[PDB]
Amino acid sequence: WTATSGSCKGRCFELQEVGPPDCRCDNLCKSYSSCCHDFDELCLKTARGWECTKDRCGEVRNEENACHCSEDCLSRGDCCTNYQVVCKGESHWVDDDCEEIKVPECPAGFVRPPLIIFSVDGFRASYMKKGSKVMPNIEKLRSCGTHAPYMRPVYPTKTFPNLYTLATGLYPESHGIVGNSMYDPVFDASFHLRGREKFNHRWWGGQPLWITATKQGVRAGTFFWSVSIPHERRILTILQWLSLPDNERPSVYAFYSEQPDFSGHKYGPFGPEMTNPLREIDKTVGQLMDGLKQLRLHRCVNVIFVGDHGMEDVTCDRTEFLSNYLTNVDDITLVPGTLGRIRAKSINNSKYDPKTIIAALTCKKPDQHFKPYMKQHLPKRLHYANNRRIEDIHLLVDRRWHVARKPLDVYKKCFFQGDHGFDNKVNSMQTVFVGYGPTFKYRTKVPPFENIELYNVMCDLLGLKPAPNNGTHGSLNHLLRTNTFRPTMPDEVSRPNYPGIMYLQSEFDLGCTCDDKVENKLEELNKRLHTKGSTKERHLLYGRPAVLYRTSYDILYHTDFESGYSEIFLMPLWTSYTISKQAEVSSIPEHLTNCVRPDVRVSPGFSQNCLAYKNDKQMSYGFLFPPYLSSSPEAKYDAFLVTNMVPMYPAFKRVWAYFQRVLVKKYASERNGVNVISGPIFDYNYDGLRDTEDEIKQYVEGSSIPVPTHYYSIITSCLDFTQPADKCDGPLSVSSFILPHRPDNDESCNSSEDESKWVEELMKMHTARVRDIEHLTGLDFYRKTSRSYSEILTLKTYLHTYESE
Ligand SMILES: *[C@@H]1O[C@H](CO)[C@@H](O[C@@H]2O[C@H](CO)[C@@H](O[C@@H]3O[C@H](CO[C@H]4O[C@H](CO)[C@@H](O)[C@H](O[C@H]5O[C@H](CO)[C@@H](O)[C@H](O)[C@@H]5O[C@H]5O[C@H](CO)[C@@H](O)[C@H](O)[C@@H]5O)[C@@H]4O)[C@@H](O)[C@H](O[C@H]4O[C@H](CO)[C@@H](O)[C@H](O)[C@@H]4O[C@H]4O[C@H](CO)[C@@H](O)[C@H](O)[C@@H]4O)[C@@H]3O)[C@H](O)[C@H]2NC(C)=O)[C@H](O)[C@H]1NC(C)=O
Ligand SMILES: O=C(c1cc(OCC2CCOCC2)nc(C2CC2)c1)N1CC[C@@H]2CN(C(=O)c3ccc4[nH]nnc4c3)C[C@@H]2CC1
Ligand SMILES: [Ca+2]
Ligand SMILES: [K+]
Ligand code: NA
Ligand SMILES: [Zn+2]
Repeated sequence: WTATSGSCKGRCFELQEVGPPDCRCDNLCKSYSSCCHDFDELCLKTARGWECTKDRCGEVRNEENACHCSEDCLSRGDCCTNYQVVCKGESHWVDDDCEEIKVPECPAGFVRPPLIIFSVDGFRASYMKKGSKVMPNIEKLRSCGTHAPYMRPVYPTKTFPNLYTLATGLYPESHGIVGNSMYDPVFDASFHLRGREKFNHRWWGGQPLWITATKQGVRAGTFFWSVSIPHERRILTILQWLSLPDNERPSVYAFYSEQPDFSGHKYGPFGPEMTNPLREIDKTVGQLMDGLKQLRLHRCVNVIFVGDHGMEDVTCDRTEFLSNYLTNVDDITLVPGTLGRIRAKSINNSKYDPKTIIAALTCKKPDQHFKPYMKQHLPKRLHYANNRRIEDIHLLVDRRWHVARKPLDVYKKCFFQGDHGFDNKVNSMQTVFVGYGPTFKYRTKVPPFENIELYNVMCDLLGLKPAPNNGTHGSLNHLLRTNTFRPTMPDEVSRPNYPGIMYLQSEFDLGCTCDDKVENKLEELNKRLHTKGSTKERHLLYGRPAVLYRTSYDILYHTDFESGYSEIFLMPLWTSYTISKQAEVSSIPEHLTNCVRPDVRVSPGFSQNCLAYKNDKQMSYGFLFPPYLSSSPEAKYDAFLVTNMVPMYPAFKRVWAYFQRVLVKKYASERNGVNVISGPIFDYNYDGLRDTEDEIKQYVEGSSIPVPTHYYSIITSCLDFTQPADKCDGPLSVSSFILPHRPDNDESCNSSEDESKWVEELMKMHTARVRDIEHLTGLDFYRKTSRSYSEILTLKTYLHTYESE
């Protein structure tokens, strides 16, 4: 109930919300049907429009006007934004040369530079270049401030998941807003764009910026605007709030624009009708900046111009229909469009089988424009699994396409020419970032980065301590002139053992055999020193990884590689080796094909055994350091140590063999040497975090050898490729992956062809940040470099995307 009887007089755009049934005058009241009767008349004035004209100058205050051109307007803080331009001979902000803002130039009483976050829905990254002639204010912010060529949204590249990620620093799986549409089985409730359920606080996890600010005594301007409130009024309201007394004035403000998304959907991302909305967004930016300049705030405020996602060309005829694949199509619920989520229509139907649904959707048509996944098999870089609101069965839809259940859904719902929601690596989904202000750098371009990082930076801009989040705090320090955050490296929790020769061959009863009874003081002091770590500076370029949890592990040295061997998981946590440009690929000799050798430094009790693999009809084994890249016939024997062995399905060995035999050498050739760190990952509960031993769901049959869910590699070289990887003087270059360890290659539709036609594409799909691998393994890489820690943090967040220019 709303008793709409009270009044908005002197309460227009009030900052604290008041409790029903007392009527409301805040910027959200319309959206709750809760405004006082007089809200429109008092708060939403329009008379005379939004601009002063020559003859309105020095007029007598008429309170009915939308904005004022009277003499007192300045000190009332309610001039039209162009007032000083029309009436006092001033220039537009956009026409002034830019001048470095070395320090905040703020009115007396300002305790910190304010922050204004100007967010634009559907603003595709390439609009910065392609619409540059029609957006002169935006181009001035961009070229004078700090900008990235684009910013990576989160998956799915929808409106609510991305806006709430900007607010929280959290993946949608952690913040809970996993789509624009959702079913929560615990609540038995549904979240939709249209309607009231979305207002209930139980949907919204984490801690968004406005709450972080409030709890720490920073005042927040109410972030959200009822859709009917026009843009000009939002700007004037912000400017008016900025005129409040010190004790009442907020420090952080939000403006949201529905454009260009709204038009992008109707006309496609580059439709000729898209010029106008871009012009209009720019004009609004101009009004803000002119408004700030009038208040002498234009060298005081930090302004963020940020998009939630881009926009792709998508039409009704590019729809796949599940009714073309599925016989039981009425027994499923589909969340449709640019992604697919499938569950059973009814939980009482015990004949619903996800396994058979997946198989029926897998590689069925030569040009199929979606791929089905169990959510835990999605590329780990999407971080899209650990939420009860994310259905077990997911469809990754090709860019430019839609998925629907039945054709009736598409014509009883071509209207639209643009959409978004695809894989967040897709170029058309990239969006924008521009920071302008005393705290951002001057005329600086920064590399692309992910939107999950910005919450930390907005917290830094306001002197707040961020709630725990998925950003890597410090990885965006290179955006900022000051207020940087100086993190320390995490402390190593477990130190390694350095075992020597402690066991005799005959103590091993592993069912392993090797043709190695093949016989000198020159090459014997030599093998001793290699086992003591004489070549360790060659293969361990950035120090050993730190183990950040309690465990028992050993460092093992070899001529060609170094490993940290886990006595608990019976395999390395990591294996590190360097392959120079000059290195040679060799094959495994025939006498060594099934050779597995006991490691005399590690107890039988802490070793794998060959018998488990013989018994396990599903499971085979591979090696972390590839025998193909051994430096010499004698060094090759080290690669067959039982301590370099890891469990691998035969289907995954195809993937692994090609990577190790062909790709490593190829990268060394292209990058002038590479350092490689490889290892297993165990993520049975798909939370993106290292499993403890009691979480492991699968072992090699009859043994305690745990089966990894994934294998990672981190491939580092010199950013200046004219220097070799092992003698690099400056910044580094990295690419990494987290390959799912699967008993089949159903994911790759062309897997019956030669590995040369499908493996690299699979790896590219499962590209990863080093930081993703840190979460998954409890390890911390690049501990010993000459580089600044902030720069290392930036490198650890890098994602090699494999999209063109
Ligand atoms: C991205 O960053 C985020 C933030 O840093 C990371 O997520 C954190 O990871 C922590 C480790 O998994 C996790 O810690 C757990 O928290 C439990 C209490 O948590 C509540 O309080 C916080 C603080 O206010 C709150 O934010 C949480 O909010 C979640 O839950 C509500 C729903 O109730 C949602 O609205 C909200 O969106 C959020 O959901 C997300 O997280 C949960 C898990 O917490 C998921 O299940 C959801 O899918 C969703 O993703 C909470 O309200 C605490 O009870 C846990 O402690 C257990 O485990 C420890 C091990 O140390 C042990 O000491 C205890 O015994 C205890 O076990 C008991 O509970 C078990 C489960 O019932 C049971 O089996 C046992 O036998 C015991 O009874 C634990 O410490 C933290 O909550 C989240 N935070 C957030 C915001 O998600 C995320 O990891 C990062 N991602 C990556 C890839 O890096
Ligand atoms: O006020 C907002 C808002 C702005 C915002 O800011 C967060 C800032 C954090 C700091 O960093 C900067 C951001 N956070 C949110 C939610 C997440 C908490 C909402 N909205 C008004 C319009 C409504 C109507 N919508 C639609 O009707 C709609 C719009 C576009 C669509 N595309 N496809 N479907 C669509 C449906 C979208 C819906 C949400 C957007
Ligand atoms: Ca886990
Ligand atoms: K086997
Ligand atoms: Na296949
Ligand atoms: Zn949209």
